[PDB]
Amino acid sequence: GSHSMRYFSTSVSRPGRGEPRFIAVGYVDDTQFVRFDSDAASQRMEPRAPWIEQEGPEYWDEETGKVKAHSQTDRENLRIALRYYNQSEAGSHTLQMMFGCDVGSDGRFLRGYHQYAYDGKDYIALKEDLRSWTAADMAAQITKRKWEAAHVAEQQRAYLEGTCVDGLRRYLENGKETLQRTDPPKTHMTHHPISDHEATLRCWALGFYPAEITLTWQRDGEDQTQDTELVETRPAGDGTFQKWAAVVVPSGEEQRYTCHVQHEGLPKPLTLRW
Amino acid sequence: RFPLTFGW
Amino acid sequence: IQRTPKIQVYSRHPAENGKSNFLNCYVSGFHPSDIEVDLLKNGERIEKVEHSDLSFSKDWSFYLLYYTEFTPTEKDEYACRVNHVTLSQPKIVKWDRDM
Amino acid sequence: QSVTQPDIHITVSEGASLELRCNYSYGATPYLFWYVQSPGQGLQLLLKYFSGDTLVQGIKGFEAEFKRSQSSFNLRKPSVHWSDAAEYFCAVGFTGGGNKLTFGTGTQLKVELNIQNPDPAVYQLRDSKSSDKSVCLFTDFDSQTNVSQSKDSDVYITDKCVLDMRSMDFKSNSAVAWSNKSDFACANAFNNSIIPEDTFFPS
Amino acid sequence: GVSQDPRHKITKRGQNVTFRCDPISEHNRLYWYRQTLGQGPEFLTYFQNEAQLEKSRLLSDRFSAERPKGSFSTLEIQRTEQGDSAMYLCASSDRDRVPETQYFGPGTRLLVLEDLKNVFPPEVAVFEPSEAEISHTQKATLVCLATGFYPDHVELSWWVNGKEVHSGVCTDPQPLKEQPALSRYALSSRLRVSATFWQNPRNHFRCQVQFYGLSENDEWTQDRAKPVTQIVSAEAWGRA
Repeated sequence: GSHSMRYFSTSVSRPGRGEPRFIAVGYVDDTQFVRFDSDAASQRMEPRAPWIEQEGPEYWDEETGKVKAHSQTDRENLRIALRYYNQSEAGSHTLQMMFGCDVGSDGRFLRGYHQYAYDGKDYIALKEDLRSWTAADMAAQITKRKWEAAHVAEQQRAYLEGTCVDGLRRYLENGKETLQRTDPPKTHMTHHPISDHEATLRCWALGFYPAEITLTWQRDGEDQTQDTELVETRPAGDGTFQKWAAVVVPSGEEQRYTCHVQHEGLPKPLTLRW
Repeated sequence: RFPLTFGW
Repeated sequence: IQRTPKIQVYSRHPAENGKSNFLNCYVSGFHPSDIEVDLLKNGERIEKVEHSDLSFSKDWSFYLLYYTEFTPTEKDEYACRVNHVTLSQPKIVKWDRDM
Repeated sequence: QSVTQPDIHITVSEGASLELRCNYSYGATPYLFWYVQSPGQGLQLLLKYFSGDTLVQGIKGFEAEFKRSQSSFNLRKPSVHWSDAAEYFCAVGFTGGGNKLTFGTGTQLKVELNIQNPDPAVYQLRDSKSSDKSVCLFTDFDSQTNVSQSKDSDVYITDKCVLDMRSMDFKSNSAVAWSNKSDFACANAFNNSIIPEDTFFPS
Repeated sequence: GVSQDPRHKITKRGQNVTFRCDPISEHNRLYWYRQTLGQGPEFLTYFQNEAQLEKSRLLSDRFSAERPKGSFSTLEIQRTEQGDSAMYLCASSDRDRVPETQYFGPGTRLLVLEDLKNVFPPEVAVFEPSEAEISHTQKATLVCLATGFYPDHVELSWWVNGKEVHSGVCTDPQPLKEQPALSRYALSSRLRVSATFWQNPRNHFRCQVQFYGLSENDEWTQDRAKPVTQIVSAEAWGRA
């Protein structure tokens, strides 16, 4: 099916507390496999997935050098951003970065992403054409002009279409046992009263992969959002996700409420009735 | 693989 | 700018007393980064705690996952303690077994 | 993840066309360079290409063209000069494998002289006040003449090298030999090597 | 545009070496390379303005490279062995130019020996052209010669009236072995100018041969002159 790979980086400045804490992680569509924490003593890109350990010492020696450059490339980058926004050198700020590639069913390139961020706000983003940019503010238009003096687009464009995709199938085909397969959820319902004739009905669905799932509480063929609480998807830590949907009903009307689960791993959308 | 990085 | 973290407390597997399980405290949609999270047992801080790697969602708000090894009982109090610059006081979310 | 340089040794006549090939693995779109290394000093960059212009015109009359359909970035020069005799390297940087450069196997190129008015001769040069040896000079000889090296233990013979008088546009080959023996004269030094019958000798 | 120091160095096996590289200004990257005799350079490491980012694992830990202040680099290799004797290159780049062009320096050639039982300096002499050339060419071809030196680390240059000239100058691309069964070296050079340039006595001629040999820190144990860095010159005047 459709899968993707993402790379997330985070640099958090700290005045007087040493070099800024740099955290960089590598993400496949919904499974993390590599990480790099600056304050760790190893100072090398450490794996976090079993199937990625096949790559030889050249891979780690390459990925270590490329990201340690990014740490210093972003460390000195903040000292420029403080000048751009005329901030205090004793202030604390955060730098964020993300860019990856999505593919189709048979390995076809689908889309390309590249977006930076400064203190939770966008700074510069590569357009969908991958051959132009979009600066957010006037301070970003300075860097946007640079990165236009150099031909940064066709390097990142050739990367998002190339070594991002060309290296992606190597990751998937190494680990087709764990990534390409989908685990359907384990579904059940609970029952919890609060008064003599009013209770809380919560629909449970546990252990599914990936996280895209739809839950809807319907009453006699009519859906309901009023008096419904739906928490965001939460991870289990092993490679599965969880989500519950809540609805408060008065007593005597429970059998009419229906919980429905729609998920990719299920060939048929589930219909649950208490 | 982790791509390159350019300063501002 | 700032964001208010969303906190959830839950288990990897359904609750079965005596049988080992895992407890997760998920922080989502929050900004800035630097935040302290600890898991408490009946008011006692649990020392052996591991945390997930720092990533962020599409809206640049980070998300983390703190988990640890434990075994549930009938009376014991487990809760997640969170301190953030966006919080004037440390906020605690009680663990409900069938929440 | 490999760089292939098929032409490993080339010797052409001065003034002809020139092409050196450099093929990389059919993978991504990497950085491309062509470096020249003179025998003594370091590497001098000729040209580079990543912008998107398949044809690149570089220094020293060298021009290179990029063909992604063939994955080749071949060096070219319309007419090679006499000074281009050096080792030529094509260097690439594999974009995903870090900014480090991956160098080729190396091409050693030499140029023979397209001589116009051959006039072979042998001269015995003046011995200075600070030596005991008489030296000899084989000059103005045709390019394709190969000098058989000396077999007598006390005689040294050199390989040919070319001088260019830039002012008058005159090119001539040269070959020097010398010995310290008293019974040695320059007319009886190149008997080991093949000399043209019309080679002039001093009277 | 890179500047390296030194160019030629010679040591006994099992000791440490140290060279410097002063790359271009406003360039924040520095790649070290090792080139064997007549082959593609081998990658060593590269920096980004502060510290070492990648190092070849196929190189032992006794290879030490550091760029502390981000302007110049330092290189240190311990326990010298003949298997490491090669030319070592220093290059710089910008990381802001997308083609990421690397510009190399003049390099530094390393030669390791098991013992310094081979160091002999050259002797230089100049030879004047015979009239048979002038009687037939109206131009004079001079010769400079190197006799019995070791090793093949020389830089030959010519000087007419105190200024280096390159028109009509040819030199052997490689020095030879005077004892091809072992082995002091020898080199040849020639210089050709017109008869009026030659038959005028005022024109000055000097054969400059700067030899890269021993330094002042070296200790000389033989009962002879120390073969230190020397520029052995031999001159000649024009003749009537």
